[PDB]
Amino acid sequence: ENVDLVIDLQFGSTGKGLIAGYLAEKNGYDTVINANMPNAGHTYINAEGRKWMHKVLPNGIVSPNLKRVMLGAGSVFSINRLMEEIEMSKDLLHDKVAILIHPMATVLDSMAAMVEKLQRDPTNNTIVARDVAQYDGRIAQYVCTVEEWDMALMASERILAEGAQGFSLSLNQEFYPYCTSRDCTPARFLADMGIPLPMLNKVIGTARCHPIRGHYPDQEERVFSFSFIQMQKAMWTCQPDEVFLNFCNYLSPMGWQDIVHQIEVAAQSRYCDAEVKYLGFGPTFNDVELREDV
Ligand SMILES: Nc1ncnc2c1ncn2[C@@H]1O[C@H](COP(=O)(O)OP(=O)(O)OP(=O)(O)O)[C@@H](O)[C@H]1O
Repeated sequence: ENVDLVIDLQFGSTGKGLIAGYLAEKNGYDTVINANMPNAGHTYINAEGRKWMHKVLPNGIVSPNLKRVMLGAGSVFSINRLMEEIEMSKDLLHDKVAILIHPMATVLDSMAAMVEKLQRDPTNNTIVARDVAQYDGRIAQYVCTVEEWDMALMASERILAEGAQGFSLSLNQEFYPYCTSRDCTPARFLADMGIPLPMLNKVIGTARCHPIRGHYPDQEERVFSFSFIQMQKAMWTCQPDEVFLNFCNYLSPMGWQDIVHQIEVAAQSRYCDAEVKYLGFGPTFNDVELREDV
C-alpha cells in the first residue's frame, strides 16, 4: 500500500496541482504517475515562487527524491506539449530521472483520438505511442513496454498518482451527456494508470468552497455556492481518506470553517471517515496550511 492518489471531488478546477506539488515536496515520492487527457493545465507554485503549468507531466515532478515519471495508458497528449514541458524542467529531469510513456498511450495529431485507439484497426500505426515511437524519435527515448511499465511500479518505493477531472464530470454520473468521456473516480484512475488495487494507500480528495464549472439542487448561481449534496455523492463513490479544501482565502473565517464541518458531515453521512486535513489560502506552497493549526 504505497500509492497516494489525488482526486477532485467536484466539477474540477480545485487546485489539485497545488496539493500534488505540496505533497511531493513534503513526502518525497520516487515515482509520480498520471493519465490525463487534454486539459487547461494544472499549476503548482513552490516556496521560492517557481511556477509549473502542466497539461501532460504530473505536478509531482518537484519531489526531491524523484526517480520515475510515468504517463499511463489512459494518457492523451500532444508530443509538442510534452517536449515543451520536459524542457522547462530539464533541471529536474536530469540523468537521474526516467520518464516512461505507456506504450498504449494516445498521441494527438482529444475525443477523436480516443475513438481511433478504440477502433483497433491494425494498419493505423499512427495512434498509440508504441506505433508513433517508430517514426518519431522524440518519444522513442520514453515509451516502454507493458512489462517495463509493470516493473517500474514494482520497483517504486512510494508513488504519487494524480487524478484527472472532477467527480461530478464523470461520464456515468447524473449530468450525462454534459460530462466528460470517462468516469472520474479512484477505480477508473487506477485502471487507466495500470496500478493494481492493493497498491492504494490513501485517496486525497480536493474541493473548493465555491466550485467552478446543470448542477445540484442545493447550489445556485460559472461559479456556484457549496453543494452538500454534491459532496455527499462524491464521498460515497470516491471515499477520500483526507480532504484538501482550497480557495478558503475567498471567504471569511466563519465561511470556510462552516464548509469544513459540512464536508465532514457529508463524509459521515456516506460511511466515509475522511478528514479535512489541508486548507489552501493561495496558489503557493507557502499558502497550504494544516487544518489542525488554523
Ligand atoms: N488558493 C488559491 N488562490 C488563488 N489562486 C489559486 C489558488 N489555488 C489555485 N489557484 C490558481 O488557480 C489555477 C489552478 O488550475 P486548476 O485548479 O484547474 O488545477 P487542477 O484542479 O489541478 O486542474 P483540473 O481541473 O484539471 O483538475 C492556477 O492558476 C492557480 O494559480
